[PDB]
Amino acid sequence: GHMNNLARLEPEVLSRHAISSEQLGIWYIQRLEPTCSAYNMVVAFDVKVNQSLGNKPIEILEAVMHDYPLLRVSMPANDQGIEQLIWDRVYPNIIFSDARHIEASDLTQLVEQDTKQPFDLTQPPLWRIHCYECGQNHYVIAFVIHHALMDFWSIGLLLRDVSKRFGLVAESDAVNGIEFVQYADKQQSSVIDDTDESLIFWKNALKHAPHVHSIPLDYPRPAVQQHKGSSLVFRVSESVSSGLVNLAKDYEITLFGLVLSGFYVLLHKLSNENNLVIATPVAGRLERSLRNALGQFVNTIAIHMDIDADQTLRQFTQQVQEQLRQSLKHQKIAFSRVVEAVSPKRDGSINPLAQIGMFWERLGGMDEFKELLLPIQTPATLVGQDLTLGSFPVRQQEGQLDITLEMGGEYQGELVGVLKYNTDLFSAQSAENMVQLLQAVLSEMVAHPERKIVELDIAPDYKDGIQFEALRGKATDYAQHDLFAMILKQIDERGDNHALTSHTVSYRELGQHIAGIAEYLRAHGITQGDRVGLMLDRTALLPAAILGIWAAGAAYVPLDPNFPTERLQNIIEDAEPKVILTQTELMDGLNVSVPRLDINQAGVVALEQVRETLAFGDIAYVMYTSKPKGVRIGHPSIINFLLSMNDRLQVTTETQLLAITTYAFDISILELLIPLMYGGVVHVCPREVSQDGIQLVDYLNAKSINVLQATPATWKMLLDSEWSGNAGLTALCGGEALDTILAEKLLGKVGCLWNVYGPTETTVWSSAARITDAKYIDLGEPLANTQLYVLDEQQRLVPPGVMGELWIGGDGLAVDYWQRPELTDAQFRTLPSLPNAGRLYRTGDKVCLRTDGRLTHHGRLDFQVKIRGFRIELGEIENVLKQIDGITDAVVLVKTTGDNDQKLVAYVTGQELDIAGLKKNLQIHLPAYMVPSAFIRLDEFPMTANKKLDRKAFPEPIFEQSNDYVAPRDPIEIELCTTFEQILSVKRVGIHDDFFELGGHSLLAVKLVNHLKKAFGTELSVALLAQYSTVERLGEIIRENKEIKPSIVIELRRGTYEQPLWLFHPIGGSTFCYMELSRHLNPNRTLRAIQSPGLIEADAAEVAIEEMATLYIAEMQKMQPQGPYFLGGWCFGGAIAYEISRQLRQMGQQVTGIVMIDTRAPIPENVPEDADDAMLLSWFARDLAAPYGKKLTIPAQYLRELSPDQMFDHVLKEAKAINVLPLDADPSDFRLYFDTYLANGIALQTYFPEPEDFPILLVKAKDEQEDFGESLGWDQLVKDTLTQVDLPGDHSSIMYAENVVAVAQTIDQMYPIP
Ligand SMILES: CCCCCCCCCCCCCC(=O)OC[C@H](COP(=O)([O-])O)OC(=O)CCCCCCCCCCCCC
Ligand SMILES: Nc1ncnc2c1ncn2[C@@H]1O[C@H](COP(=O)(O)O)[C@@H](O)[C@H]1O
Ligand SMILES: [Mg+2]
Ligand code: NI
Repeated sequence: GHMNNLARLEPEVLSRHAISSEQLGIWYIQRLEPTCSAYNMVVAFDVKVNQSLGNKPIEILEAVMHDYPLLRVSMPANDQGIEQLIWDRVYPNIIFSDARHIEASDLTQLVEQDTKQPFDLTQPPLWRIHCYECGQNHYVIAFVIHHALMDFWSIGLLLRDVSKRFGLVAESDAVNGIEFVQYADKQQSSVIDDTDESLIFWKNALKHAPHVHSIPLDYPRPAVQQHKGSSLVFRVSESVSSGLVNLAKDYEITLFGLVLSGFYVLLHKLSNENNLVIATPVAGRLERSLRNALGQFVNTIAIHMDIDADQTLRQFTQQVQEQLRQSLKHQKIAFSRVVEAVSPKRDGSINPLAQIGMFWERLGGMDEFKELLLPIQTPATLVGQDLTLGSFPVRQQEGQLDITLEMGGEYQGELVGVLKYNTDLFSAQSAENMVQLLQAVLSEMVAHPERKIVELDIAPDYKDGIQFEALRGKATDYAQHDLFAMILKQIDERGDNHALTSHTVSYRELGQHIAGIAEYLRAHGITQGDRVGLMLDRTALLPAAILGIWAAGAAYVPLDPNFPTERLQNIIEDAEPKVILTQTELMDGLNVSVPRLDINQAGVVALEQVRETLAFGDIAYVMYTSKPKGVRIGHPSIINFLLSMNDRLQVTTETQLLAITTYAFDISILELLIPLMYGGVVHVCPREVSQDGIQLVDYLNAKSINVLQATPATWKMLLDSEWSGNAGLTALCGGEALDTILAEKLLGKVGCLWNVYGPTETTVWSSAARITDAKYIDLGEPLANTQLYVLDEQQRLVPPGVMGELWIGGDGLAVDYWQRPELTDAQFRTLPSLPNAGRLYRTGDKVCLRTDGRLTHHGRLDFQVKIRGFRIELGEIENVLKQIDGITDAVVLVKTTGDNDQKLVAYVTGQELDIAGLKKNLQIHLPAYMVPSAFIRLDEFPMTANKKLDRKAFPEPIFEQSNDYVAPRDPIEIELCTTFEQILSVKRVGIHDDFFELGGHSLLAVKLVNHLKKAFGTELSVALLAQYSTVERLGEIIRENKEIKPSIVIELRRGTYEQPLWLFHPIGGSTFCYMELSRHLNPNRTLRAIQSPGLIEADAAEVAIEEMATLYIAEMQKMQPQGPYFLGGWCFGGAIAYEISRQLRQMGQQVTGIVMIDTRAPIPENVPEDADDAMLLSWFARDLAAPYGKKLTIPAQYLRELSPDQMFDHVLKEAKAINVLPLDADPSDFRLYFDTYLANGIALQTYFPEPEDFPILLVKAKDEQEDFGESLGWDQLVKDTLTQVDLPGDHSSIMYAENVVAVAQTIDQMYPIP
């Protein structure tokens, strides 16, 4: 053993101190997430020794521990505060392991693993040393200090002092290792009132600062931050580094000033937000008396820049330097204090106020060590007589924020930096991107110093004219091919084989039907260029009609008969068709001034006889979409589309496609034609079957389909039926976003799955993704002769990792919007930015260009996904809901409320649901900012005629503004409430009020938790309180826990006066009736109330009052062993007080007085009427709810009709339904209440004390209708010493807020305290 001669001894505390406010925040984070290593400071060395080193290391270590008290510090959390304890002695935590067998690559990983082991800041030491034997006289030494204990400036002082001790440097400055606790103490004897001019500065600085930054993430953000992260080391070139130095001097700014400005500009371009908040450390060592002190002095300041893209870099950089200069005036105010004052919404998913940092450190005086402290390895050594030090870089302090930029170092003319990134949010490829973008910003800054921020472009020199070569589609001549010729060829070749299946039509028969329809049309006025309305049912004539209309030279305009007549009529108005091809039934359905042809009258004609006359025209169809927008599509688009689709689907003679989509939706083009291009079979699915889950499942298992295309809706319908899947099926899902849940479900049921995307204006689909893993969904890669561009609002190309608007170019563009040329000219453009792109369609889709060539969809621009600044990943919320058992489908929308405020609304459908528990579920899987403010259940989500979700149709939500007040309903909620009220100084806390929203803040939480694990006697944590911030939610957690029984004593108020007032429970056993009283009593008096054991442990309620009283007096005396006692109670509690007084005086104790609030004297006359079990249960139900001002009337006669077990269930169900029992109350819990009621009843019936003269304040409820005498009987027990006051109220309401104030004040006037 390497510590054989150090020896372990028993440490004792020398002195207690405060923690500085600079330590409080880091301490709290460590206590909030115990496995956090993000504040493990590491400095490590390659150490070669000589024989002469000897035992000097232990000798020196022991000397250093003696010299600097700070190293023997612990930070335990105690009563009403966190403490800094200096121990006389600490056993050093030195770990020595054999690494002689470990390759150098692995050794680094190992040291990084080892140093991340988390500290408990309450068990010393808060530092440790890791040694590795690498070879003989060859070691790696890693020193690890928790940042709560000291800062890097301190590390420097130690490094230099300890180096001198080992004889590595000649000189060392004096180090002070005791000043910090003094500094801590003098600090926490000071206020920082909310009037402090610096505190006001930060509130103003940060008031309008966003909740969370809008950089797009790679992953979905965890509900609770786990501080996992990684680091990327990079260097800025000598050219660009020198440039920066000079540019800074060519302005009036710090180098740091410059680079920070660079950083903001980067985040501006990355997130496209103009409000940005970056956090920077400050040394916090202005007082020179501190410049040699070991300690944690570093404060964080949150700089909040407003970016004006119109600013020149020069103007803007200076604007930063200035604000930075102002902010440094107010660095004295701790970040924890700023967070307290600003009071942002607490959210366990992010750091408050700021999630991006920039550290700039150079640290002078460390001249010999400068290269030994870089993030990169250097040949630099320190040679001493006994040993040599060498560079050993290890990744350290990862996970603090979302992103932290760490800079200040320089090496061989190059600025050295470390990009730190949270690995739960960002991929490594994204980090590299960020570094590359950062590099680009600094270059373009020294290049073009006078340029306007907006005109500055970070994005890669896309020399090819494309952002990635993926986003450009394979070049062919598909758009030149003849579609008609292919189908004609198949008609010759395939012969009498099947073609359509509705009454099966052969290819030969199909040719006849095309001829016959085309000829019929020709005969009745139709020519090339005309437009034919097409109003048909899903028969075998449908595809024949399309091809017939085409062969006649005409274009068809879909008029689906299932669409609303006024919708059909609007299209017909706009499209102005020459005729409408329809069937016999439908001829005079529409009231339109447009001729109609019964397609059933078209004959069959031999194709041979009319082939010369058959040609396609230029236009294929006019398809309408969301005034009416008819998109005109030409045949070269369509043939380009179909051929490009065959490339993927590999359509063959044995292909068999179930066509289900309306021909009034362009994607039907694929389903109706592409088998006919290759000899396969189109199955025209009848509308009824496509809209009926089981009926569709049936037609699938039967007719042996191997290709199916549909929108998500149909797939969901299919899965919601008992569909066994089809492992040969090729599936296409398009038209709407494929969420990860459907994807993982589809994948397990289908052979091949395609996500397929495209607007109508670029011909069915433009791109397609072969989906293989649900966690990776995107818009795929382009079809042939198609190009995809992601542009900003300036129609410039975006940098990778940035969101923009998708634009599409290629052979797929529409001809135009039908007779809407202004619109066409606005939507179909060439762009100066893309001069080789040609004509482009502008989708109005929000698409993120990934660091990958991947396009991920984020849905439109007309749809608001912004709230309070930051933006919402609506799909991530939806994904969670769907995973909840019961929920079948969910849609989350952003909606506006009253004063231009936006809130999340979640719509759900499902078999059986409990809206109540939904919010609690989401709370523990999403960030706070992504939790919906409203849950609306629907039977079915509204669809479009296309079978997509019709978001515009979802009902507008109605928000509950304030949270409804609800009084605590059980002993746990009762204590929790009192505890909240007291700590927050809030007069009255409801069980749905949230700790932090009531004014709570992080240091208070620690107090609260400390108060609780005394009051409950178990280990509660600040994480629990963080995640469960309401009495209700927290009550649940505590309650579920079988290892925690409360005390029968509740402190309602700790006052200053010596003497407590003790209150005793009424018949029910609870102390709720005293809560409101306690709020109006003079707060200088301590109040304690006792509840029955019976409410906590089973069969524990006492049944004789005399025994009850003894038990309670013992409980009392543990807190108040002597003095004269002050007792009282409402109702039965008064009688308990009477008997307690009797026993107290038999013990020689004095009783100052008894408060009785409408107590009926314990005399025979006042005993209740005899009740059967039903009546007792009826009474209990009444008395249970009365304290809450609620009337719960359960007639004994109703109860007698039921069996006993049915009775208790009935009362329980009824009590819960008016909210006077917690929602999770088992029958077990209910028997606890009822049994206590029964016990106290029996006690009442057997208690009849002899007369006795105690000083009694009898407060009579002067409005109670039941008669018990002027004195409620007390004149028979107490003659001379009874003071009676009659006050407004009845026996119950006397204790209600309106009436109980006068009760409280009667007491305070009668039993005064200074
Ligand atoms: C957090 C502050 C604490 C300050 C403590 C002062 C430095 C004390 C370093 C103590 C390391 C103890 C390791 C040890 O006892 O092993 C002796 C080892 C040979 O062991 P063995 O194989 O004979 O059993 O032989 C060796 O491995 C010797 C290695 C010596 C390394 C000296 C490092 C000098 C640089 C100081 C930098 C301080 C930075 C904060
Ligand atoms: N696979 C897909 N993923 C996401 N959005 C899609 C997909 N396919 C189509 N869309 C959207 O659906 C729109 C159709 O236009 P509209 O009929 O006006 O809703 C397109 O412009 C796209 O925004
Ligand atoms: Mg569309
Ligand atoms: Ni050892």
